[PDB]
Amino acid sequence: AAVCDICGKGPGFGKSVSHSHRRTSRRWNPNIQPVRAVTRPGGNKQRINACTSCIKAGKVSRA
Amino acid sequence: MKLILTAEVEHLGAAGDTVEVKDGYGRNYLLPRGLAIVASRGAERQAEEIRRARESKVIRDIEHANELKTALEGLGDVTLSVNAAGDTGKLFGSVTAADVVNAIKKAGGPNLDKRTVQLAKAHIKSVGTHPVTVKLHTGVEAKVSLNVVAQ
RNA sequence: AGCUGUCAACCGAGCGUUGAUCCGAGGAUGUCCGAAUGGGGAAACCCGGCACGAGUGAUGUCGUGUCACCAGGCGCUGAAUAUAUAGGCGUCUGGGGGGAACGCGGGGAAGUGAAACAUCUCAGUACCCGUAGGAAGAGAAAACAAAAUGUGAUUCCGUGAGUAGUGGCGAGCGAAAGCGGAGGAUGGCUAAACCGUAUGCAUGUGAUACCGGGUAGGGGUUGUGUGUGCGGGGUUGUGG
RNA sequence: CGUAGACGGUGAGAGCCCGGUACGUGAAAACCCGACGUCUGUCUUGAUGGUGUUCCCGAGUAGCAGCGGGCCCGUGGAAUCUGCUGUGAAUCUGCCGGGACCACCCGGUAAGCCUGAAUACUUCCCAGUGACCGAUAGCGGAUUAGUACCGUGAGGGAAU
RNA sequence: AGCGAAAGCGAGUCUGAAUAGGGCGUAUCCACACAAGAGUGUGUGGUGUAGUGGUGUGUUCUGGACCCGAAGCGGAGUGAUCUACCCAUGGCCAGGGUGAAGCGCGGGUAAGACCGCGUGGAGGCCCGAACCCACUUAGGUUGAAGACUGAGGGGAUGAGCUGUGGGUAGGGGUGAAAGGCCAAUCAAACUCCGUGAUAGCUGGUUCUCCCCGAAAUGCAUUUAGGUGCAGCGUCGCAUG
RNA sequence: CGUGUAUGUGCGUCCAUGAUGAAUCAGCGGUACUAACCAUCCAAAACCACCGUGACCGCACCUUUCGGGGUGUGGCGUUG
RNA sequence: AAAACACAGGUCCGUGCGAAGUCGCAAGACGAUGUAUACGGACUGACGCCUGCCCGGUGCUGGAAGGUUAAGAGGACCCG
RNA sequence: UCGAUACGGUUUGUGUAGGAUAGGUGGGAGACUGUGAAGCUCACACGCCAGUGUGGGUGGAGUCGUUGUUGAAAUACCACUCUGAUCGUAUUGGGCCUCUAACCUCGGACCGUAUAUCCGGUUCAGGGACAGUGCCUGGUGGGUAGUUUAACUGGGGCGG
RNA sequence: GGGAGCUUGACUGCGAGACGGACAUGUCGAGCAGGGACGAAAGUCGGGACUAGUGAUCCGGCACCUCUGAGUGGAAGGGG
Ligand SMILES: [Mg+2]
Ligand SMILES: [Mg+2]
Ligand SMILES: [Mg+2]
Ligand SMILES: [Mg+2]
Ligand SMILES: [Mg+2]
Ligand SMILES: [Mg+2]
Ligand SMILES: [Mg+2]
Ligand SMILES: [Mg+2]
Ligand SMILES: [Mg+2]
Ligand SMILES: [Mg+2]
Ligand SMILES: [Mg+2]
Ligand SMILES: [Mg+2]
Ligand SMILES: [Mg+2]
Ligand SMILES: [Mg+2]
Ligand SMILES: [Mg+2]
Ligand SMILES: [Mg+2]
Ligand SMILES: [Mg+2]
Ligand SMILES: [Mg+2]
Ligand SMILES: [Mg+2]
Ligand SMILES: [Mg+2]
Ligand SMILES: [Mg+2]
Ligand SMILES: [Mg+2]
Ligand SMILES: [Mg+2]
Ligand SMILES: [Mg+2]
Ligand SMILES: [Mg+2]
Ligand SMILES: [Mg+2]
Ligand SMILES: [Mg+2]
Ligand SMILES: [Mg+2]
Ligand SMILES: [Mg+2]
Ligand SMILES: [Mg+2]
Ligand SMILES: [Mg+2]
Ligand SMILES: [Mg+2]
Ligand SMILES: [Mg+2]
Ligand SMILES: [Mg+2]
Ligand SMILES: [Mg+2]
Ligand SMILES: [Mg+2]
Ligand SMILES: [Mg+2]
Ligand SMILES: [Mg+2]
Ligand SMILES: [Mg+2]
Ligand SMILES: [Mg+2]
Ligand SMILES: [Mg+2]
Ligand SMILES: [Mg+2]
Ligand SMILES: [Mg+2]
Ligand SMILES: [Mg+2]
Ligand SMILES: [Mg+2]
Ligand SMILES: [Mg+2]
Ligand SMILES: [Mg+2]
Ligand SMILES: [Mg+2]
Ligand SMILES: [Mg+2]
Ligand SMILES: [Mg+2]
Ligand SMILES: [Mg+2]
Ligand SMILES: [Mg+2]
Ligand SMILES: [Mg+2]
Ligand SMILES: [Mg+2]
Ligand SMILES: [Mg+2]
Ligand SMILES: [Mg+2]
Ligand SMILES: [Mg+2]
Ligand SMILES: [Mg+2]
Ligand SMILES: [Mg+2]
Ligand SMILES: [Mg+2]
Ligand SMILES: [Mg+2]
Ligand SMILES: [Mg+2]
Ligand SMILES: [Mg+2]
Ligand SMILES: [Mg+2]
Ligand SMILES: [Mg+2]
Ligand SMILES: [Mg+2]
Ligand SMILES: [Mg+2]
Ligand SMILES: [Mg+2]
Ligand SMILES: [Mg+2]
Ligand SMILES: [Mg+2]
Ligand SMILES: [Mg+2]
Ligand SMILES: [Mg+2]
Ligand SMILES: [Mg+2]
Ligand SMILES: [Mg+2]
Ligand SMILES: [Mg+2]
Ligand SMILES: [Mg+2]
Ligand SMILES: [Mg+2]
Ligand SMILES: [Mg+2]
Ligand SMILES: [Mg+2]
Ligand SMILES: [Mg+2]
Ligand SMILES: [Mg+2]
Ligand SMILES: [Mg+2]
Ligand SMILES: [Mg+2]
Ligand SMILES: [Mg+2]
Ligand SMILES: [Mg+2]
Ligand SMILES: [Mg+2]
Ligand SMILES: [Mg+2]
Ligand SMILES: [Mg+2]
Ligand SMILES: [Mg+2]
Ligand SMILES: [Mg+2]
Ligand SMILES: [Mg+2]
Ligand SMILES: [Mg+2]
Ligand SMILES: [Mg+2]
Ligand SMILES: [Mg+2]
Ligand SMILES: [Mg+2]
Ligand SMILES: [Mg+2]
Ligand SMILES: [Zn+2]
Repeated sequence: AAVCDICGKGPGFGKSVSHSHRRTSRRWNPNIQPVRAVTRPGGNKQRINACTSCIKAGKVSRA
Repeated sequence: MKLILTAEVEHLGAAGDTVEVKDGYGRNYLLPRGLAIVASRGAERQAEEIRRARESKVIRDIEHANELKTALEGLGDVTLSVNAAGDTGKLFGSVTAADVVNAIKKAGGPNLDKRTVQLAKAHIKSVGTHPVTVKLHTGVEAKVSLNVVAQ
């Protein structure tokens, strides 16, 4: 669960650095949540993964 | 976000009023249910909420009320206005559910919802008289003979 | 004017001024496997459907087509379930695999060096992944510069310069501005505001409505509001 | 003889023996180039500089913060660029940059898109060249060469 | 053109309160003066100052860097046809003993217990071939064989042996556990690549003659068989 | 295992023959998924009484009289 | 080839159920088409008689009146 | 339920020179009755209980001032007000019991679907703003990984 | 070496010339000037009869200064 189904926002890769400056590779993952949204006004619901940015911007209608 | 109410909500506000609220309503309770709306343009959203208050409060129905409305719409031929040339009598567009709910308000009179008119199974787009079914409850059903005139 | 590729000759036959062998161009045929795609499979071998012919006294048998999966257009239908959708049927058009290097975007070591080692180095290297093109990427200022009435998109090359810096200030790493050049296209087009239109969704005041106006008459771009598409109109920094 | 004395071959060092060389000539068809027309599109129911305000100028963006990446710059006083997360504006007496920051000045006009040339490379084809090798050399491979052979396999791999 | 951390000043400059000493700088030499013999200074004249760019040689820096050599580290792959364990579906186990429960009869018992007799055919039962192992010993020990052979030896209806097909993969698998086994290799398989890994360690480094000619000590050292600097060799220049 | 041909019995589509099980008209008796209804399990909001306070204090009050502390009832009040 | 491993028997601990445990980044799988008389882990090792003391140390489990402690909220006061 | 804010109305000040339980005030010759105050009845307010402001039940038609002492006068009135015992509104936190609508269920049914213990959907039944998951954050952490763990020395170690 | 008086030279700017030295360290020093102490003056005084009582560089703190200040003025930061 680290790709948005709407905008394709995937993880990023960086380093976690300790106090001894001991860097290791890790991921910044997107905040994608399991949304269950409607494409029609009527209200038939299909389950997708949407990052919270897309939920906030109202790109998915969870009617 | 900030919305405009179309209905009354207890401990929130009155219908037609512009109310600021958390995004829980504008995502999970109010916006799906239609008892509010996104407030876009002031006159626009005010008119939309007030107007929808008028239609919703009139498209309400009950079971005996539904039987009464079926008796009301057991009337005659319902005339409609959609473009179609007499060259082949072929209707280019798809005669929308609004075009039939308004059509029966013009012909007979009773008001109703586009939800209840079974448009997909009419086999539209031939010129002449055609039958369309309408359903309000589990059992009640009304048959409407709808036609068009030449253009 | 000789030819029947060659090792690689011997036999046996033939062709050639009526232009062969040979060379260049365009075509035809092109078994089976292979992305391999009718189904299956231990690659090159096993088993079919349908259509049109062939052949048999009939089955058997043969020939040629066609039949994968996905993605997108268009048409038909619309489960649970009413709106409907998911799906299903048909008809098209593409995709798939390969490739030495060069490109771009990602993931990313260790040996080693530091006379040990962990920051650091090695090195964003090796390798991996996704994708190209004949090149790519970049590209038309929300830039530099420094008080000069200065440059003017990008890319690349030389310097600046092993400098300023940076660094367990260790081993090490290391610019840019400016300046000289190759090239030229200091190249183009939209969005928005307004105007017109068409359509969709909530609506009629169902009536004095919109229309550039005066006159007269009819009396609905539904009056309206909004969203979308299309067309004008705009395309900027002394702001336009 | 020479606009040909490049280079090979021929029974040993050949300009005049052969193929050629200098120099000219040649394409039916296919393909790559230009050029002239059909064709395609646009511009002209129309131009120009003035005089004074309202609207517009790319929004879940900029900026801000947390944790990172990258810049000469290893977190440093650390700007510029950038990812994930949270918060989150204005439309020009705006907003961004000029190495924390502030004021003034100057430069520019982000969150829309296209774009040739100068630059990198060679699987393959053509033509050449070498104070390059000359059969333990040069390609692993002048000859059965990725062959024989070795390995279950990735793979290794001759000699003549 | 230098001095200064720098602003800066400039044959000067820095420090400093100092025409008061010192630092660095004013090519170099000559003379004549003026001051002290505390090592010479100061000043007036004179002379006037040498760099740079090709290229040969020596040494050096960055590169595999004079050549050869590890055990091992990393990336991506290949292997369960040997072996370890498991999964499906099959086959095999000469011959002979023993004699469990259960059942039946009798005795004995208030009734039991139990015993004797029979039928009965149990069992990780017994002896022992095929088959599977591998305890002892002798031979082999440039073998017949990269683990055998001879003579004996344990199991041999079972936690048995075995065929065919299949599954588990490398910091992983599997293990009735020995760090065993995972293709004659296992305290981390093999192949290719990083890669010409790195080795203060060992080895090797190819023609001649002429002149000169050491050291094996001091100091410091994550140092003690390594290195830096001194000492000690050679060549060039200066002095003599 | 298929296949074709010719003949034989020979059931049959049609006739016809049987078997046939019904329904409507209307007289009805319960069998009904449909209120209201009853029994069952649980507690909606709820008092009483016994017994304590989670802490404060008025306490039968005790310990070198009072050092510290504390067995035990009560009211404010409830871990109740 | 053993005295070592295994073993039938013993106890302790975990697990209320796509359990716990394990393989996976996840999905999913085994556990198990099992359900505490079951499953996993640890030690012991047929049978018979038994298994003393120590809870200070270190783990495990449980508890909370206090002391201490991150990010996050706060922004008094100070500086440009 | 408690806390922080802004706003409204009661309400407060032991003092001695005294007709003073002397809030800091700007305006102060004139404000308070029968919309029933005086003086009686109680509570609200405190009480260092020395004494005073509100109501109606009674009550009858007034009390007051630079009055004079009193630093500061009315304690007769409008507008500003710290100390306090207070309620309410607007706003925002901490907690609590909840609700369902996000989200969740390997609980049932039905459908795509001839075939299906996948998957998706629809719907009933349950949880429920918790859990899970992003981001930030403190713990535990040989489960794993990379590494370090001096030299001299009559061999090395142990000692020094 | 013992005793008393006064007092801070347990100074600031420097330093001819040297000892010792792989280097880095280290050690002595007359004399000049400022401003002082003691002494009538001569003069002595840059800690202690002498030789131990110490730790390079990096990095950072603090006080002072007339240095710098990334367009400019400040600041931050750097510098002495
Ligand atoms: Mg996905
Ligand atoms: Mg990175
Ligand atoms: Mg590293
Ligand atoms: Mg939000
Ligand atoms: Mg030909
Ligand atoms: Mg051809
Ligand atoms: Mg095929
Ligand atoms: Mg296939
Ligand atoms: Mg399709
Ligand atoms: Mg339908
Ligand atoms: Mg491709
Ligand atoms: Mg490393
Ligand atoms: Mg090293
Ligand atoms: Mg080394
Ligand atoms: Mg090019
Ligand atoms: Mg391009
Ligand atoms: Mg450069
Ligand atoms: Mg680097
Ligand atoms: Mg337009
Ligand atoms: Mg347009
Ligand atoms: Mg301008
Ligand atoms: Mg020649
Ligand atoms: Mg813009
Ligand atoms: Mg960085
Ligand atoms: Mg930075
Ligand atoms: Mg582009
Ligand atoms: Mg060779
Ligand atoms: Mg030879
Ligand atoms: Mg070879
Ligand atoms: Mg082979
Ligand atoms: Mg200098
Ligand atoms: Mg000094
Ligand atoms: Mg001087
Ligand atoms: Mg010269
Ligand atoms: Mg030279
Ligand atoms: Mg390896
Ligand atoms: Mg394999
Ligand atoms: Mg028996
Ligand atoms: Mg018996
Ligand atoms: Mg046995
Ligand atoms: Mg035995
Ligand atoms: Mg036996
Ligand atoms: Mg025997
Ligand atoms: Mg035997
Ligand atoms: Mg064995
Ligand atoms: Mg033995
Ligand atoms: Mg022998
Ligand atoms: Mg023999
Ligand atoms: Mg033997
Ligand atoms: Mg034997
Ligand atoms: Mg078997
Ligand atoms: Mg297999
Ligand atoms: Mg193992
Ligand atoms: Mg092998
Ligand atoms: Mg082996
Ligand atoms: Mg390994
Ligand atoms: Mg290893
Ligand atoms: Mg390397
Ligand atoms: Mg080497
Ligand atoms: Mg000699
Ligand atoms: Mg030396
Ligand atoms: Mg020398
Ligand atoms: Mg044994
Ligand atoms: Mg043995
Ligand atoms: Mg053992
Ligand atoms: Mg047990
Ligand atoms: Mg235990
Ligand atoms: Mg689990
Ligand atoms: Mg238990
Ligand atoms: Mg034991
Ligand atoms: Mg025991
Ligand atoms: Mg015990
Ligand atoms: Mg004990
Ligand atoms: Mg204990
Ligand atoms: Mg304990
Ligand atoms: Mg304890
Ligand atoms: Mg605990
Ligand atoms: Mg904060
Ligand atoms: Mg949550
Ligand atoms: Mg969380
Ligand atoms: Mg650990
Ligand atoms: Mg370890
Ligand atoms: Mg290492
Ligand atoms: Mg050592
Ligand atoms: Mg030693
Ligand atoms: Mg010794
Ligand atoms: Mg000895
Ligand atoms: Mg003395
Ligand atoms: Mg001192
Ligand atoms: Mg000196
Ligand atoms: Mg003096
Ligand atoms: Mg002196
Ligand atoms: Mg250092
Ligand atoms: Mg600046
Ligand atoms: Mg400045
Ligand atoms: Mg400063
Ligand atoms: Zn998204």
